Order: sequence, then C-alpha cells, then structure tokens
Amino acid sequence: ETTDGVYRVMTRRLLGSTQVGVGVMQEGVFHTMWHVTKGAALRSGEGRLDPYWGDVKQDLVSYCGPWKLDAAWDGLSEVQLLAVPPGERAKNIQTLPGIFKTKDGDIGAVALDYPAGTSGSPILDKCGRVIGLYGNGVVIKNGSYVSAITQGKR
Amino acid sequence: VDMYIERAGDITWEKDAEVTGNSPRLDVALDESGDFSLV
Ligand SMILES: N#Cc1ccc(C[C@@H]2NC(=O)Cc3cccc(c3)CNC(=O)[C@@H](CC3CCCCC3)NC(=O)[C@H](NC(=N)N)CCCCNC(=O)[C@H](Cc3cccc(C#N)c3)NC2=O)cc1
Repeated sequence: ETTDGVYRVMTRRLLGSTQVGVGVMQEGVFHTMWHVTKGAALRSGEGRLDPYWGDVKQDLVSYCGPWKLDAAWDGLSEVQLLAVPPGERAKNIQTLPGIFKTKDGDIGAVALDYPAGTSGSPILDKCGRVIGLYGNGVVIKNGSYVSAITQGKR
Repeated sequence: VDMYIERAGDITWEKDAEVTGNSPRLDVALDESGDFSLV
C-alpha cells in the first residue's frame, strides 16, 4: 500500500472519479502538493494514509512520515517532468529549467503546461531522483505557464 | 469525499526523451498563502 512509485490522487463521489493530483511514494512516505489534498487523509487500497506534515506556503504535504525528497536541481542540467495527466499515461518530458528569482533566493522553474490535475507530478534529475514537484507557478503574458520546481526540506 | 491513490508508474528517467520548452528567468514573489506572482 506504500510501494515506491508515482501515483494518481483521485476523488470519488456517487459516480465516477476525478483526478485532482499526483504524488510520489518514497521510503514509506507519500509526497504531494497541499492544494491537491488540502491535507485530507488518503485511501490506499484497503489502508489509510494520514497527513504527517505540511506547509501551505510551500504548497507541500507529506503522509505517514516526514518529507523524504531532498535531491536538488544543480542549476545547470536538463531535467524530466514525469507528467501524469488525468486520463493519460505517465510520460517523461525533458526540459532545461528557467529560474524564479525571489527575494529569498532562486528556484528552478519549468515552462511546461498541463491540466490542473497534473499537480504533484515529480520532476527528475538524470539519476531518477525527485528534485521537486510540478504544479505551483505563474502565468505569463502569452498565457503559458511556468511551474516552480517545488522541493521540501528533510 | 473518498480521496484515494492509485499507482501510475515507476519513477525513472527516460533515455532519448523529448526536449521541449524554454528556460525563462522571471522575478517573482511568494505570499503566505503559497501563491507566486510576477514582480
Ligand atoms: N494572476 C496570475 C496567476 C498566477 C498564478 C496562478 C496559479 C496557477 N493557476 C492557474 O493557472 C489558473 C488558470 C488561469 C488561467 C487559465 C487557466 C487556469 C485555464 N487553463 C487550464 O485549464 C490549463 C490549460 C492547459 C493548456 C495546454 C494543454 C493542457 C491544459 N492550464 C492550467 O490550468 C495551468 N496553465 C495555464 N494557466 N497556462 C497549469 C496548471 C498546472 C497545475 N497547477 C495548478 O493547477 C495550480 C493550482 C493552484 C491554484 C491556486 C494556488 C495554488 C498554490 N498556492 C495552486 N495553478 C497554478 O499554479 C494563477 C494566476
């Protein structure tokens, strides 16, 4: 129920499911973005995953344990978005990140546009490590999107 | 509300992948609600 991998985050009403996000299972901890779940508990098979930590400002939340993802973009190399869009198979998209320049330091950022329910898809370095999650960003003048490479602290 | 997860794949790098998108450098701000904005 906590095997490593990338997962869809789904909601189910009286009929039909909707994909609201994506997340990463690693070291028995599920990692996703706060706006996906609002910190709500997650069903996994027959089991229940409980929120352990979160931060609305970072837009992150972990389940079952502390945040485990600590790989960092090197500021130099191309990365891969492992996009898991609603209703579509997971696909790798390689890209060279731009940068968010903030008063509190620079954050890598990827100029890739996907539906809301792709939020939480992991961004990978060349060794397959997760350097952050996709889905919190800005819209620029031509209507396209730039996502921060959002990484938490371990 | 039933919120649940389902496996979607293994987390691996893909050799000979598609290289797409630009590399913008943007001045941005972040508020206490976690929202980015252009500066
Ligand atoms: N003001 C300005 C500004 C700055 C940042 C944001 C946050 C941003 N929200 C949106 O993008 C909302 C939005 C605005 C305008 C138009 C749309 C949505 C409609 N577009 C889509 O539905 C979809 C289209 C693509 C086209 C290509 C083929 C696939 C589908 N695209 C998107 O929704 C976003 N792209 C664009 N707007 N170009 C990408 C969404 C990726 C996943 N992330 C999100 O959904 C987050 C959710 C969110 C909302 C509020 C707060 C937080 C945190 N805190 C997170 N949305 C955004 O990052 C909006 C306006």
